[PDB]
Amino acid sequence: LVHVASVEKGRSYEDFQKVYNAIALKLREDDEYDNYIGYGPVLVRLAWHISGTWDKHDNTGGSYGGTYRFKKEFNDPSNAGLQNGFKFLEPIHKEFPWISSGDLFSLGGVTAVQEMQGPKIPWRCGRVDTPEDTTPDNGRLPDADKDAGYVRTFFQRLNMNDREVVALMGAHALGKTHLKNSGYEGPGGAANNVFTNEFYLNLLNEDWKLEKNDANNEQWDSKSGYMMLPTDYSLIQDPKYLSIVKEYANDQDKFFKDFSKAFEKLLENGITFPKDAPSPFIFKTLEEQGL
Ligand code: HEM
Ligand SMILES: [K+]
Repeated sequence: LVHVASVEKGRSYEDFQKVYNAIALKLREDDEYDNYIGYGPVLVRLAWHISGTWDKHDNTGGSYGGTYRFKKEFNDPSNAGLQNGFKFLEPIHKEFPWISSGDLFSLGGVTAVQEMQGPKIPWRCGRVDTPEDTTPDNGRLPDADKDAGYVRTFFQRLNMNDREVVALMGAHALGKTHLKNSGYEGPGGAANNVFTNEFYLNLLNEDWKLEKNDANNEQWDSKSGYMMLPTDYSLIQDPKYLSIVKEYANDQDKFFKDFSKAFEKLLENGITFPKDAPSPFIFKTLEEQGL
């Protein structure tokens, strides 16, 4: 399988900035979602989920094909709750029907991150919608009740090393877990719709208590009222992951640069960008544009 990036015919930077702006304005407007958290977090998750089905071994899955739009994928148990981000984006796609699905799902995550004060994430267009049959089977997304070895191993399938895994996990500072969705409940910090290194700080500074939740699943609960999944907790159990946690707890910039590189890589996995392809775009946030 080779998936070559193909620019939406005759669209340029300016065209994409517009899609961005549309997402951004809508994020601003629909702020009541999930008790005032907003749709930022769910979009980040959407982008990650359409991208994590990737398999470095045969090149199946990944964001290119926009397969999330098909039933098999959309109904994946691991994607429970993502339907809210889809619906959010739907009117957007209607406004700009020439964008591919993969491009839109991915752009929304980038947009989400940046509007939430995160770092700038360079983004590339060119994903192409593929047929129903290119839809990966369910089961390629990770489980939350495991440990550091699982995480290490899981992530390797995506070509991500230790440093990338830890940077990527910091997105867990955002949003929260929802019982009806994954059998987990609670946020992991206080700033859950602003992008920061909070995840790392919480992991190192709170006093976590293992407990079983209403769904009969274990989770690490803190006095402050926050939670961490076993997989999140595992970053402090592994000696190699811990030193990285500590690095990010200490320097938000390092965290931002690393996250940026990794998120882009995650969203570009499985895609071949030809030689003449435009460079990656760096979108202006609403604020940078005075909108
Ligand atoms: C071991 C790896 C991962 C596991 C097991 C995992 C599992 C989960 C779980 C169980 C939830 C809660 C879903 C719900 O009930 O609504 C979730 C939430 C979240 N996931 Fe992950 N995740 C991991 C990797 C990542 C990464 C790499 C990203 C992005 C870079 C991320 C982004 C998030 C976000 C932003 C939310 C909050 C969603 C919301 O507030 O609706 N996770 N994760
Ligand atoms: K969270």
